Amino acid sequence: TLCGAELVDALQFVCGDRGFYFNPQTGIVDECCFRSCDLRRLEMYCAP
Amino acid sequence: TLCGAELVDALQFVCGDRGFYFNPQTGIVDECCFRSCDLRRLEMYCAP
Amino acid sequence: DIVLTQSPATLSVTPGDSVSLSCRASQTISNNLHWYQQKSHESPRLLIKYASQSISGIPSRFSGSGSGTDFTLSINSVETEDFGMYFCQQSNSWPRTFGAGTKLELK
Amino acid sequence: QVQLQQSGPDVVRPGVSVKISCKGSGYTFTDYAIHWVKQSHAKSLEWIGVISTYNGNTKYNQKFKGKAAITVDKSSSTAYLELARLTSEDSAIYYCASYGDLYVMDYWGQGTSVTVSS
Amino acid sequence: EICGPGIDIRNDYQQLKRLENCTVIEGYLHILLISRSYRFPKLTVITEYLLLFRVAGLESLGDLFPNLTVIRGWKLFYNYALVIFEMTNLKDIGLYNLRNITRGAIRIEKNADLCYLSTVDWSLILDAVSNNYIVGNKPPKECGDLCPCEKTTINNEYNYRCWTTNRCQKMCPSTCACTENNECCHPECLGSCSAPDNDTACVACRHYYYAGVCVPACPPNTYRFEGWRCVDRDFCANILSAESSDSEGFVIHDGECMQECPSGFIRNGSQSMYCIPCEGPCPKVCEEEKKTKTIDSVTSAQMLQGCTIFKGNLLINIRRGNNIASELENFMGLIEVVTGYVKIRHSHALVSLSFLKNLRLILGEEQLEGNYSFYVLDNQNLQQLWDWDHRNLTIKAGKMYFAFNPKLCVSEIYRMEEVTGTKGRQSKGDINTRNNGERASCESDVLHFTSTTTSKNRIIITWHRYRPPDYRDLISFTVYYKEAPFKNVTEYDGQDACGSNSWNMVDVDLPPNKDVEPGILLHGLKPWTQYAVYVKAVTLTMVENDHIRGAKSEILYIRTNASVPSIPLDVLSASNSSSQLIVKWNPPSLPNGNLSYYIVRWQRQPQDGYLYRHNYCSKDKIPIRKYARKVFENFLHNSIFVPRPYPFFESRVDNKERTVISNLRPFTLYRIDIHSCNHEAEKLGCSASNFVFARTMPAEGADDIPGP
Amino acid sequence: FTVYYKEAPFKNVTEYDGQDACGSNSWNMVDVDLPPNKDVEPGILLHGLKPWTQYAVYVKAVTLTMVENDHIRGAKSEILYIRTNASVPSIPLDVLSA
Ligand SMILES: *[C@@H]1O[C@H](CO)[C@@H](O[C@@H]2O[C@H](CO)[C@@H](O[C@H]3O[C@H](CO)[C@@H](O[C@H]4O[C@H](CO)[C@@H](O)[C@H](O)[C@@H]4O)[C@H](O)[C@@H]3O)[C@H](O)[C@H]2NC(C)=O)[C@H](O)[C@H]1NC(C)=O
Ligand SMILES: *[C@@H]1O[C@H](CO)[C@@H](O[C@@H]2O[C@H](CO)[C@@H](O)[C@H](O)[C@H]2NC(C)=O)[C@H](O)[C@H]1NC(C)=O
Ligand SMILES: *[C@@H]1O[C@H](CO)[C@@H](O)[C@H](O)[C@H]1NC(C)=O
Ligand SMILES: *[C@@H]1O[C@H](CO)[C@@H](O)[C@H](O)[C@H]1NC(C)=O
Ligand SMILES: *[C@@H]1O[C@H](CO)[C@@H](O)[C@H](O)[C@H]1NC(C)=O
Repeated sequence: TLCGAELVDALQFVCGDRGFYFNPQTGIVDECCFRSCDLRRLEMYCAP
Repeated sequence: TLCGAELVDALQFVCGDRGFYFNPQTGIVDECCFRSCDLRRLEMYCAP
Repeated sequence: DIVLTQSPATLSVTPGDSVSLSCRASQTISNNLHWYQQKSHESPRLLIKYASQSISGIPSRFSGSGSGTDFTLSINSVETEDFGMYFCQQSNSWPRTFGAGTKLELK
Repeated sequence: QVQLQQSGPDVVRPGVSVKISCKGSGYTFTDYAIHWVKQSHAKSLEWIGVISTYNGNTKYNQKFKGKAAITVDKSSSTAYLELARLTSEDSAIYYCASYGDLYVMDYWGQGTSVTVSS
Repeated sequence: EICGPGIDIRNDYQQLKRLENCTVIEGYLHILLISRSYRFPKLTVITEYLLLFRVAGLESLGDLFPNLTVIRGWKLFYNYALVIFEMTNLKDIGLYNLRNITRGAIRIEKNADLCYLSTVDWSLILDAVSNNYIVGNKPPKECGDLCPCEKTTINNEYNYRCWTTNRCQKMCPSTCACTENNECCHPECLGSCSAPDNDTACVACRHYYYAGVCVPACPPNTYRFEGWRCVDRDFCANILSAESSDSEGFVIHDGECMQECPSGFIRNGSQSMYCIPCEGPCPKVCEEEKKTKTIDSVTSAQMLQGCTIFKGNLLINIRRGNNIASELENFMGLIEVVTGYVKIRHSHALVSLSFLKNLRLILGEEQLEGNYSFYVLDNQNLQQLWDWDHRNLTIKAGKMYFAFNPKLCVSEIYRMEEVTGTKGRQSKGDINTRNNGERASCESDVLHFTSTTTSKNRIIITWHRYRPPDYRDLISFTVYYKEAPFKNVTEYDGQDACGSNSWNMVDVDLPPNKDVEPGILLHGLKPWTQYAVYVKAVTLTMVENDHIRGAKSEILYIRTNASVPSIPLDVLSASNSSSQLIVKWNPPSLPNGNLSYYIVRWQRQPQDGYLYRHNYCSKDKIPIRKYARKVFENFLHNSIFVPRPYPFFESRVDNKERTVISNLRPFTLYRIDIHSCNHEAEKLGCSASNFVFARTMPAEGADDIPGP
Repeated sequence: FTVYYKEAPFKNVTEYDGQDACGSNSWNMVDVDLPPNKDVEPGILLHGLKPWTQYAVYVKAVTLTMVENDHIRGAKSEILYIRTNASVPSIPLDVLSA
């Protein structure tokens, strides 16, 4: 499971130059760090 | 919580010279080590 | 929602007369009724704010009244410029609703 | 010197989307909310939504939520009223109202005629 | 030029261009995940917090915001007004014009190339210097903090103060809020000054700001907006909160312009710009887009949770379900006013409408065809409405229709229209006795109890023999018993015939011998517990006479006999001083009676005999005995990334669960036995002991040599 | 009318699978009324179903007789098995590589 600075490294790797979208604190840590998430779930945190 | 060799040290201390009774593997570790147990629960593991 | 029913559908008036328009609501509204004048081939213009208080710009001929479910718009001296459609707007709750329209045509 | 200028008349076939511009001038564009009113015929004036130019939030009429979409452009001082899946009933004259508040609509735009032709 | 109410720049380096005109940023500012030269001398004030995170290429903050003077921090990011986290290539905080941070603290973390941390005296820029967090940066021993000015005391040291390698840390003289070079600003000013002691020549105003003037309190016809400026009445009449179904404009209250009325306030009617003080718990009106809310399941009723007034219509159609009476009562138990009608159709699971407790008003904006506001139909198990002589109800407009409700006695709905106030409003076919009250047993006989015998866990109770009204009727009994804390107990608390919500039911037959009367023995009951018991008769009539009678008994409250209490819970002990031991505990799990007092015992424990024998000049370890950033990274990640859609001594403690033992041998182990008695412990005997061991504090200076 | 529908993997489905009138063990029940216009026939729209899934559907009539004739009749329909249209599959689960 990805957590902390190790997580945001994979997030910047998956999105790459695409970026991250932005626009109830059960966030990505409670999704990809508390539990195991695949890279398809990570990619949905990127931009269009 | 008491566990391992730290547990059997308290068990010999509580019983002292009284001893331990003997006569489904959810034993004392799943009672006094997995969860917190008070010394009254420990004393019931001794002899009469 | 809330519906606004304006009583006189059309009013045949000659210039110089005094006329009074009506606009009744289903629910009770203390003020929050606003009148709008719209001549032909234009955009509606505000006449009276909150049932009574007027707007700087509109002539002193127009005057509003009423409270609750009954409201009145009174043109004291109807002129050749005041001929057109009239509306009342509800604004106490959501959504904002308008009246059916009172046409002030020439008699 | 307050004034609201809307887009020109539009005539489009059913099922297509369209938006209507409305540029403000003579007043602080960010200090006043912008209303939108539909006039299908001279009898029915239908308020369809407000947008707050400060924060960008909106409040729609329930009969136009799945139909309309109000946006704003702070830099250009222009609001937009998008309408998708147009049908013959939406053929109306839409007005741009502002310089007031969420309660009254002091000034109105000249209006934009939308016609849905077969 | 004000920019807000929130700037969030990320991904694109060129997206930072949105700050080209902003001199004040209303709200927070986010510069995240950024990968050339951009200068913004316009920006000077930031109302909320400033966040920087993983910005590659940026070497100093002075490259972007050189004129940033005040970070007011009106709203904080995890109690921080400035967060510089994981900033690579960043070398120094180049905010050489930063003067005052009004509220929160600072968290500068994980900047391997950041210098000039100790060269900044944060004690004159912010107030809560104790709650700052500067960890994980470039170590000051491995940097080179060099100035190209003034200095003061930092911690216990005195050293120079500089922001970067070219600019120093600017400070005001002791005579003053000052300008560029030694001239005090206005008292209402903050930071720098375009001109000395002038209201219209201030880079940032303290308190509030209006029309170019630093004003202490807002002018009379202006109100507080955000936390730095004042706006008029027409401005907040144009603001709109975040879009929702119940999203409205902003309110004016206490001279402030907030998003929603504060706790304990509600919006006034018509004049919806001000908040009126509601005295009780202010309502939570629920407005749904669908005209008639249909409750066909417990999952569908979930949307009505916590509602006080319901703007709409209620259609109850609950065929199947789980434990429903206790579930709907969680959601719909708070509904008090229904604007429209209420229809209970095909609700076979409902035996009572008691889940609609606080419902005291039904209006009638919309009524079913025929002008009906209360309409029930085909409820095969509805034995009673929620209309018992305790609840109130008022139907303002509409009629009531009752049909095909067999278990509902027709007399119960005649009693309804008395409180409802619609006695002669309905027609003759609206309430008919043909298909209603068909299987209902209204007038029933009375079963009389005969004797009760109580122990600590068993209850023997007998009632009189019951001869049925007909000779042929087969007779049986049913015992309803449940634990009731107090007496307000109704017979209807379940659902359908499966509602195991409360009453435990046991079917006992009439004894064969006519001399012995029917009774029941209850086994396995909690000692000293009040139980509600009543018996119902099962009269299976061979001749199905629709003059149904039946027999039912009175609610009898029986409490079992007291027993030995439970052991005290969680005995903790500590030693604040020598010869003293403080002990605290919790009440027992099963008190089994009224608690009277606790009996604590402490026994001296002997020192270890094995300790005295060994020679400890050979052993290496001598025995000693005793007395008595991830969580922030999770918050930063959960907010940034949004996805797209010896003898015993004995004493009695009279009241409290805490006591202090006095007069003890210092640094000596003690066994602490604690007992729990009750009112019947004089005969039964006090409870067992939950014991703990604690050692006192060492006598200071008593283990040294007492002579020459 | 009352519509009984539930997801059935295969056809051995009996109408009795619950308990009392609260047995929500299996059948989902929706009460649809007879339409006012006599030219349109009664129907129901089911929403939120799993793609490519066989559903057992049958309709029962609710005849509230004003004259309680103990010659009870009622109306009940045949068990109809209906499978929804296929859709885009889900993503593969737990991709591991070495
Ligand atoms: C369970 O607890 C129940 C109470 O919660 C017990 O019920 C109680 O039982 C006692 C004895 O059976 C009964 O009598 C009490 O009051 C009498 C009147 O004061 C008293 O008799 C007095 O007079 C006698 C001579 O006249 C004298 O010899 C005697 O010593 C007394 O001075 C009697 O002794 C006793 O004090 C209670 O009335 C009764 N209470 C209730 C509410 O029913 C029950 O027995 C307990 N059962 C078990 C199995 O433990
Ligand atoms: C920055 O300016 C603010 C202005 O409010 C100062 O806030 C003061 O805070 C203390 C403690 O809460 C109050 O007693 C004062 O009344 C506040 N000042 C005023 C003018 O009201 C804050 O101390 C300043 N910080 C620095 C480092 O100068
Ligand atoms: C900022 O000012 C420029 C003019 O220099 C203008 O084109 C732009 O729309 C303004 N706003 C933003 C957000 O850039
Ligand atoms: C009985 O009434 C009291 C006081 O209103 C309340 O605390 C208690 O919960 C009620 N009983 C039940 C079973 O709700
Ligand atoms: C139907 O029968 C098959 C074979 O006996 C069995 O696998 C299946 O579980 C049955 N259906 C149900 C609902 O039990």
